[PDB]
Amino acid sequence: LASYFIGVDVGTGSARAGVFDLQGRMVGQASREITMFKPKADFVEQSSENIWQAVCNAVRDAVNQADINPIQVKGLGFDATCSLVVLDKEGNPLTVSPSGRNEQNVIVWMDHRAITQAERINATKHPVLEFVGGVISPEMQTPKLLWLKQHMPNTWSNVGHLFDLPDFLTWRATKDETRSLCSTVCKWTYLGHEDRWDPSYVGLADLLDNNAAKIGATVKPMGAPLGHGLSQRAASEMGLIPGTAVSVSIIDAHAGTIGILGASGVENANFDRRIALIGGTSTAHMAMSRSAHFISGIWGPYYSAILPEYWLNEGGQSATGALIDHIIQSHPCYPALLEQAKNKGETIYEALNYILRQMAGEPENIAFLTNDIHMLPYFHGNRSPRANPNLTGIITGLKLSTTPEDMALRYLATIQALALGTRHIIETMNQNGYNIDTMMASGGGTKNPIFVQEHANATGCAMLLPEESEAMLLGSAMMGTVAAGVFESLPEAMAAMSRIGKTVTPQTNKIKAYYDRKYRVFHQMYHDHMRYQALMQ
Repeated sequence: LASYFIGVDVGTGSARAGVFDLQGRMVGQASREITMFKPKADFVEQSSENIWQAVCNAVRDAVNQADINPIQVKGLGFDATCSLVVLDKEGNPLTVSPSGRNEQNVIVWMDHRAITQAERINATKHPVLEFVGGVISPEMQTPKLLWLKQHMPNTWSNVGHLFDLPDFLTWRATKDETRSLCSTVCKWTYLGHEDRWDPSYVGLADLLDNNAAKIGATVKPMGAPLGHGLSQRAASEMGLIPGTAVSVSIIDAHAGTIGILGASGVENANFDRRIALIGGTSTAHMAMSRSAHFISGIWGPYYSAILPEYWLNEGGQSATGALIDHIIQSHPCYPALLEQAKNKGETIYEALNYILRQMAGEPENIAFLTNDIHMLPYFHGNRSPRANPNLTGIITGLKLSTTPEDMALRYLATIQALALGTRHIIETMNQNGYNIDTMMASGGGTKNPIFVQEHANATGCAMLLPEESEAMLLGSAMMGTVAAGVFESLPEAMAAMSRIGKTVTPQTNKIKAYYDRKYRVFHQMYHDHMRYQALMQ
């Protein structure tokens, strides 16, 4: 009878579940919001218990909407943000917060409390650092563990488990404490090529104690089955069958890569020329090679972090969809425009795109609208390729005017700034072993025609959109098929369960030259920022 597979994806704001058939088509889906806590600037927290319930509720819902018998679900995969879950000796939520509330036991990925620690770690120039592009980010795990040790010794003395969020999800579902290569290698300095933690690697030697206690010391590749399927409790909690295969966990951006990067063309995907652009709240820029490439300001090279025998170079932008939405929803004209959008059966993006079109006189003139309006998009710092979490945003060409036209121009400027940041990342990869001329893109941005076309225009790269845009849900379900033994490797699941839905190419030379000039201003703004800093010193 028909088999189905479930992908679960816990993002920044919400946990999603998706039910997929063997073709990779989505037959059921659901979402559940998750609580966020912001004690003070730079602090961002969540709750593991709250996350797990959102997951279980979302899954029961997606199954019920697919209208299938739970006996039909053969596998699950779990993916999550690279956030830090903290549990005590008995395994319950243990506080990580200035609030002191144990409910707040998750340090979200975007949290920047540990900038100072990252600086300290970086000062050591220890060997494991070359695999994070030479500069460790406060957003990664070990700087946050160094932060916990120093500020909250109370919590530190009572810790039993330290889980990357996806490994937490997987543990709660199977009891297996086995950790993934993805999360450990990318965010914990585990050596994928030497298959071991580096003892020499900072003031966290105690984590190495009891061999395999707090941080885990059994590590496997994605697609390998965990424990013996869903525990009876977890199964009960999600409305599924005990023993259902569960894959080793994976980080969200990385799930999205499995979900789209392997799509055949129309002819094997060619990684030398194809980058994964995994969008959402933030964006990951994923490229893989058989050879190691060390690249300043880009994480990796990470051996076997996604695909066996591939080195992953991972860049990113910390605020992409989050920046666009901030710029949109921050504007005084937002509520009124949204109201007319609904009246016309439109999204706010469609309403803004309409304004752009009208202002431009012709669609091909839209990009020029921001000739005198520029943005440096480093609102939450820059991850790649500058690797500096202290950078901030700049907008120019501001006027007293508060109209839907102003709002639309600033929205466009935001889109182009993000596209130019993407160009910077791509150019950096092409300077370090790649020949990227194509982006496989996922995320909600890909439903916005102007987002997509200007990314193609600014970068000079074709934009390929998947048939199924929910790339992270799909990727995690694909892992499920591999743990259930329905496909023998990720590569073949990727091939059978994902395909191209749309190809959008760069437009004219005039438009390209415009972006070349915008790109000069983009780079100049960074140097101007550094000069202001110098002058103030």
